[PDB]
Amino acid sequence: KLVINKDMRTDLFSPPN
Amino acid sequence: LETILRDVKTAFNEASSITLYGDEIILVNCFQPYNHSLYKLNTTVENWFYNMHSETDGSELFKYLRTLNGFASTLSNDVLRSISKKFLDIITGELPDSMTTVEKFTDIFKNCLENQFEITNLKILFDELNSFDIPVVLNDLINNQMKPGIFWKKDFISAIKFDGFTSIISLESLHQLLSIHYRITLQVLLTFVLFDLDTEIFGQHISTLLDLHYKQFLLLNLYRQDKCLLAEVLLKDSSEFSFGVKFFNYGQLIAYIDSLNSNVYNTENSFFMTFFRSSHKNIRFFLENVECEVQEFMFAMTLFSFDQSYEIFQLHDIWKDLLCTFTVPHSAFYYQLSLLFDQEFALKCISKSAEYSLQDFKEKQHIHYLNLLIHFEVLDVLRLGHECRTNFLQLLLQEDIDFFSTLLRLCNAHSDKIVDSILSQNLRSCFKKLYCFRMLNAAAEVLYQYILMIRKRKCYLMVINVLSVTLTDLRDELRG
Amino acid sequence: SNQYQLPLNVRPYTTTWCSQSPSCSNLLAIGHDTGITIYCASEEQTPGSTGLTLQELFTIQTGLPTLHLSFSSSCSYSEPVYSLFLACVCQDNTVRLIITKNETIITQHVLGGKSGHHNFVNDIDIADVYSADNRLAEQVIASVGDDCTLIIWRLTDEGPILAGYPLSSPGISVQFRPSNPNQLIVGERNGNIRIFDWTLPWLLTLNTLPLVNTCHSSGIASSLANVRWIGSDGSGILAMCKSGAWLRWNLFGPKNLLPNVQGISLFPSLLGACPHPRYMDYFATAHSQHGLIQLINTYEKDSNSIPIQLGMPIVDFCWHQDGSHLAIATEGSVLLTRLMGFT
Amino acid sequence: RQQQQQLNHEASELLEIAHIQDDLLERLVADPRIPEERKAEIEEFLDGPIRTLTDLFNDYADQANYYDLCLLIFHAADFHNPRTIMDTWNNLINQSHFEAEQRREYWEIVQDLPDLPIAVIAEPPLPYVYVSQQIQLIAHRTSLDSLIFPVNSLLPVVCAYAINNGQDASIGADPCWPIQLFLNLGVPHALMVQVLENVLDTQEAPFTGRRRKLVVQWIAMAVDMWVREVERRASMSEAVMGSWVSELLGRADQVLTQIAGTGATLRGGAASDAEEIASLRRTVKGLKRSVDMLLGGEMARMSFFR
Repeated sequence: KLVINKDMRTDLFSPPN
Repeated sequence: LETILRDVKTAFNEASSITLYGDEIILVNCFQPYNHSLYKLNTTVENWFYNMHSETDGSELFKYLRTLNGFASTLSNDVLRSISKKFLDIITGELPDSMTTVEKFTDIFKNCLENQFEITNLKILFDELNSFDIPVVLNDLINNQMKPGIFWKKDFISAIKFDGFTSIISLESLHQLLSIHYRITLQVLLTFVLFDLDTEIFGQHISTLLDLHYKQFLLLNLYRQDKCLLAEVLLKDSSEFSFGVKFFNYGQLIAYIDSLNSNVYNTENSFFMTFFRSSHKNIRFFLENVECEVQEFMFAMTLFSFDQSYEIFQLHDIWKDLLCTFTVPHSAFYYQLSLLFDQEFALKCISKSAEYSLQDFKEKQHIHYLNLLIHFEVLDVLRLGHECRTNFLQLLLQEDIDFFSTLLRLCNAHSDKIVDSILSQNLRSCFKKLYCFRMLNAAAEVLYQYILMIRKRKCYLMVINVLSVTLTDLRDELRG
Repeated sequence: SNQYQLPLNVRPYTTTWCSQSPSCSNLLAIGHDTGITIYCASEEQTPGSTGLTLQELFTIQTGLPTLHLSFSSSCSYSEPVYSLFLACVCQDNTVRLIITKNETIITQHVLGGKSGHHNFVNDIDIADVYSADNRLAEQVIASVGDDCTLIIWRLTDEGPILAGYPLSSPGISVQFRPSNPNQLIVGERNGNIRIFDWTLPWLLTLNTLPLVNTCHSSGIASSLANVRWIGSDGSGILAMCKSGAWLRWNLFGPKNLLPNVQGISLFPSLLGACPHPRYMDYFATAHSQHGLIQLINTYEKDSNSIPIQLGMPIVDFCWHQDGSHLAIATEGSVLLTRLMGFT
Repeated sequence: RQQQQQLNHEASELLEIAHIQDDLLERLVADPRIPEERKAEIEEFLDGPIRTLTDLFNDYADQANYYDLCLLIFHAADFHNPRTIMDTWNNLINQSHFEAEQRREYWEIVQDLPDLPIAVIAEPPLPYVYVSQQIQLIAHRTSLDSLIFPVNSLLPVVCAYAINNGQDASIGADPCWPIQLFLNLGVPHALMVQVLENVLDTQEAPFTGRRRKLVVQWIAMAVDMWVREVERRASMSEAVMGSWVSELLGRADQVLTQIAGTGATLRGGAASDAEEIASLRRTVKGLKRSVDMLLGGEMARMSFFR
């Protein structure tokens, strides 16, 4: 079961908080 | 897209400030970087174009143009396009040179204009038209306003370095001028097809106009097809001004644009077709159009980049290959085409050339033909041909080896030295014995005996039948 | 739907019913890479779903591709023997008239080279013209091409008469007016639409380009796909753009100032519209690339009717004269499909 | 047996996903272009229970442009989407080509005296070699039976790359290298020729004009291997090919005749490939001969002694 969702992710190249 | 593009453009173009480029050039700088608007002083004709529904007064030529536009503006775009096309057709010969002018105009009328306008507006136009001294006004329009000046160089500051700004401003300005010219020229030509204007008196003007319209169309087409390329060919046209230009006032700018106009209306076509080839779709209109020996070959190579191409080429008589072919100058051409499409066109051309011709060339052609046929008889033909490079044939037959066997069987049936020996050797290189036997039709017997040195019975039997001492021996062996 | 296979090595280019001649209206021709094939449509018992089946009659070999195809009124049947007259375009850029008795080509006329079109030929059509005494006086073929030329080729009693006319742009379609062979219509790629009296400037020129409703922008390049007359007196003109935009004008009463009606197909129409032979307000258009066919009603009765969707590209299509059947050539076949509503 | 297989199947699928997740985590931690702050966050969410294939793709494999692992994910998920698959193949080819060019440049600077960019560890394979290494690594992991190897779409793309990036004789590569690759990988010979036929008929760029010369050379090489295979399989059984292959070679000969003619009349001078094409004609005829003999009866008599 795979579902691509380019819309809302988490910037892999920016730190958190 | 239409709407967003328009809005984005509009936004990008929001005005911010004025810059006086040069001494006197009005420039506006826009909100979006890399976006500027130049405001250009209009020429006479441009003033007429931009002020049809205004100019209280105006010269005779203006009033004439205004009335022509008064009629032409009631026609629709499809109609006008079909008329433009027909005017191209007169130059291209799609409307045969055999026809009289009156006949081409009649063709045009019936196909494009009949039932496509209000007779009331025709009457309005005819009436207004009768006030003008037409030869004089047309003279002034063609020979003064539209056909530009012979230059003894009038200082278009030669640019030392490419100036992208003046480049795009020049091209856009040229495009505006020629678009306006195009609309005028088309409206006048229109008046020439609608009314009984002596096709002899005005013969010169008509042919000039059809010549000018055509050039206009071409340029405008190229403009929207590939601006960069158009600019590049249009500035590498002028030698001393290869890099570009600088202008510091409106006179210098107008004069430069006019200069380019001259270039268009008068070495250009060749430089540009050449640069291009080194816009696929347009050059079709413009190889049907702009082509009408050299034009023939151009049409060929263009229509190839297939039936039309091959036909034209034969009837008459990537860049590196083309150069090589030109240096050679039929065989070379077909070989090149085949290589370039390597498909139907290719194969056909190659086969035709090979046929028309009939060590290196021969071998290559043969191999190509055989491969194409085996991919789509040919074997036997090529073989008998070459027989009438042996190792080459050995390799070809090596590739051949079921279809090959069938072909061989067919050849043997038809028959009922070197070739025979080569075949025997290849076969010697159940299945094997059978093939050997079939071909030799002693060799058969020898091979069978060697293999034998159910199966036994079959072999002995086959041997006995073929022979019909040996028989007695075989019988004794089978009985023992 | 019933499906009838074309021969395995036959690539179709064009499909047309012999509606032009009532004696032969069950004849179907497929122009392909080696000639023109003739089929017959018959009412089987079938189920009266598709109460119509296709019988392949024969194949006329020509040896080269056939791109456009038109029957003439001169077609006839005899017992059996078919007497055919076909106008078509070949790979050598010639325009030809081929006259046959069944598969055997008994006669052939060829117009080509420099005397012919000087570029690619985009369209052809044919009509029979009779004198006052009513013998066959002339057969007239009209054709348009990329050489900015329209050619009228008349074959008369004392022989051929050729005439060329210049165009402002490449000719992309041409069709004589129904019930009036004295008039015809020519289409230019640029959107110009010519009405022409060849017996004679030419009478009238409309244009679809500047008329696009622009409520929805039809786009930068809306090259004219097709213009066809509608009605049996040729009372109307229909034009269709590649974009799917279409427009209809009528020709009778009073004064006129704009096209009478306008719309847009759900999809692009590379092949253009094929107007219904019985219902003026209706025409068919294909999305040839995905193999769908939309049916459009000019007075908006339609509300997006797509009776036909194949899972394959459509090469060409045409109405059977009865108005309920459709013949469609795809890349490897021809389908006969019956829409129950039109019966 | 049913209860055993259902568990062996659940463990096989979860093990396939787990290996993907492990390959990701390792690569992300080691990647120089990933900030340390993010790596600790990646290690927290991937070094634990096994995640869904959606998350692995969206939150990690797609964000870091690890297109090879994206393809393995489309395989594990039975992902039916040819267009996305081919988009991922196109990105993987281009990414690898740019990386190989970069390493050859760094090398040429060492062999000339220059200094590399700071923090760059100093004869790396030509780009087409590193590209086909990437295709092999995936193929062995997915077994070629996957929907990430639609040869009808993937072979033309690889052939397109070879043309549009000069991975041909100019740099010392075998011009047939795309064909060699997919044959050794185990694509059946008939399927290769079948695709190559479609490449030659439709004339999609770059397979147009005189570059169809190269398409014909690929067909020649594929059919040649096919013939050798049939001859080998016949000797094997002593101890399919249709007429369409023969027709295909005839059309191929016509394409070569057309290309040579066009080459002889080119503006600037005749083409230099005259004898090169004459050779290809001979090879093609030889293959049509062999194929014609096999089709004609010599294929049903392969197990028989001659």
